[PDB]
Amino acid sequence: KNFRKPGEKTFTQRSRLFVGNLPPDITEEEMRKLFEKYGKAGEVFIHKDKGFGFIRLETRTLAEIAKVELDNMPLRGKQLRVRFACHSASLTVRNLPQYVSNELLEEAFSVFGQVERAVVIVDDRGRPSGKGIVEFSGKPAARKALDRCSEGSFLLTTFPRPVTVEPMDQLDDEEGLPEKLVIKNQQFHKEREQPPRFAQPGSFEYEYAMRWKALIEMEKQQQDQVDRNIKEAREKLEMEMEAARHE
Amino acid sequence: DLKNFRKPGEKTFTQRSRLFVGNLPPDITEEEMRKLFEKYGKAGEVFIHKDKGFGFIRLETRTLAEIAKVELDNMPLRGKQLRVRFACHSASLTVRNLPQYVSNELLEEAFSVFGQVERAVVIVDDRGRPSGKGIVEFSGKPAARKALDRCSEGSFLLTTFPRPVTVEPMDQLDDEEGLPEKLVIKNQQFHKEREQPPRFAQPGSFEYEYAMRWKALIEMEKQQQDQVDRNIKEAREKLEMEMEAARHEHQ
Ligand SMILES: *CC(=O)N1CCN(S(=O)(=O)c2ccc(OC)cc2)[C@@H](C(=O)NCc2ccc(OC)cc2)C1
Repeated sequence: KNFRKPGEKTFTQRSRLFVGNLPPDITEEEMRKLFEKYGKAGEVFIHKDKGFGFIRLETRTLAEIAKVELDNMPLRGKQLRVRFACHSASLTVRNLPQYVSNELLEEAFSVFGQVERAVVIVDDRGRPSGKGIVEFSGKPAARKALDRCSEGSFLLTTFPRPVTVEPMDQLDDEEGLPEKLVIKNQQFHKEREQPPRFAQPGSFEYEYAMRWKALIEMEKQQQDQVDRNIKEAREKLEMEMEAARHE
Repeated sequence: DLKNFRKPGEKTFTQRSRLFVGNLPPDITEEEMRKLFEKYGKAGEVFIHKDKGFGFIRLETRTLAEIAKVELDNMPLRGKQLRVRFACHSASLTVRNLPQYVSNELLEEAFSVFGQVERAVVIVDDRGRPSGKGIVEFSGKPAARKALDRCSEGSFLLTTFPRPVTVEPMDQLDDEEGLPEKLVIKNQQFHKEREQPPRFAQPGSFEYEYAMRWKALIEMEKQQQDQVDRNIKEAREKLEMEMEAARHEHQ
């Protein structure tokens, strides 16, 4: 309803919807009139024959609503499939230095291409975790930044520690895996014979649960000591970095 | 276009559609609270600290609360700029090592044993396949304390596979609002750190040498961590094949 989150750019990849199971033909415009109620729409693409297309709505909010309202809707004789398109150009930035803001991160990565958003991630106290996100409008810009940031040392502040840039690992902690989408085969039925429950001493489960809990503890040991060598090696190198810059 | 649009799988009046309001004038009233937020539909519990100058109000959907939050933030009221925000969830848990064929519903049924579950989701990757991690948010922190304690002392099994889930406090990260420039104290130290714009270290320069050492250190970390990850993977898949054999040696 005119709603734009402060900072949000419009018609970014994050408000772009995939539309699947379309009926044969469907003019571009028809596609548009389905999404009429959900605001203006930029790019529209329908595929010749394979019955899918993309629509780019204005704000992410507008697209969420349109997503859950139109997902599965029948038209002629088939269920629409409507999901947020996979982002083609989102990057994880690691080891951000201190005094970096969303806007600095954006400015820095602007030299690689047009930036849809950049966010310095903060924990529940508001302190930056050291990771960021950078989403470009096009795959070419993220390829530039990926490549140039591995070959060279990209420095955001005077602190001589370069950020590490890798592709963003896109996880969905919102829709998840509805019971409707679980593969229901023989293994499914085997998993589901018993309901959730606590393993009881003397059962065959209990013996293996304890072995697993022990293994998880053997992983805590190993991993807690790597963390050891790692927090040491970094602190060593960061002192020398800070001392060096004393000039 | 309807107000009560609810993301599928979303209950009403959860912690996730509760907004906090700070910087209130001393003569704020509950009726004023509800009036500020009418428009954003039905309102549930409304609390107002009698004098710490904050309060909070349960809206019905996360969607309405996101619109209220943008519209009401920094609104002046009788001399004060209102600060409107989401709080971090008080009862939000991470579940590790999900067995296969687990759904959001199963995950929620399972954890509803410990208290009222607001939301449960099996995290799915970008090709739709379960990551093995999950989220469970309870309506109140004492439910999540119970789940933590009981899943730690005992072995909680969601299916027939004899692998208990690990349950720990979820690490709430904000990858949406982030760290906006306006929040940053722009003093002497800020400006010294910003002296050099973003740039690539050029060879023959005091940064260049140290950036390289860091890149080497990153590489060394990665290699070390890959050695652990592979050892872990081999050991997990050995015990997991034993578990599977043992579950067939029942069926
Ligand atoms: C807003 C938020 O998510 N918080 C508030 C602070 N806590 S905490 O880590 O300070 C903490 C408070 C209470 C507590 O036990 C009752 C344990 C820790 C946060 C947090 O992570 N809360 C989730 C949580 C943590 C532990 C337990 O049981 C021991 C339950 C729930 C972050």
